[PDB]
Amino acid sequence: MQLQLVESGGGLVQAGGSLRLSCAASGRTFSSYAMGWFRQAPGKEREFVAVVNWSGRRTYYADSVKGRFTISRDNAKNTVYLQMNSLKPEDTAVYNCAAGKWDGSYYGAPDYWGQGTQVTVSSLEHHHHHH
Repeated sequence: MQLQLVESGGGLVQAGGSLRLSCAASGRTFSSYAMGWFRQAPGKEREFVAVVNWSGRRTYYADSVKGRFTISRDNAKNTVYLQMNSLKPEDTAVYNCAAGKWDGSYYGAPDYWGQGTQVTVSSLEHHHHHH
């Protein structure tokens, strides 16, 4: 059998806003795996955004999204969540949940990967203030 990841909770929100993401995990026991959120859309491949172990014992964050992103997961209810806070206009991308063996090598080739959840962050900070 395979590990089925179903991404959801994707939507549009303004720059400086926040959005909660979801991921329904089925197939293989994700409690035997570590899963990470990767993204792509503006000239991008699946880039390291965040990674979490099933326990929540280890959380890893990329400098682009660090301090303002957080991962969570209910192992009993088999559902993962991604708390996006203070979304910069650059974060407009489809986020794919990708699980398997985490090693150390930064060559981003996962064992399992999902469909992808399209999130948008409304650009233009707008504040001219004064000239």
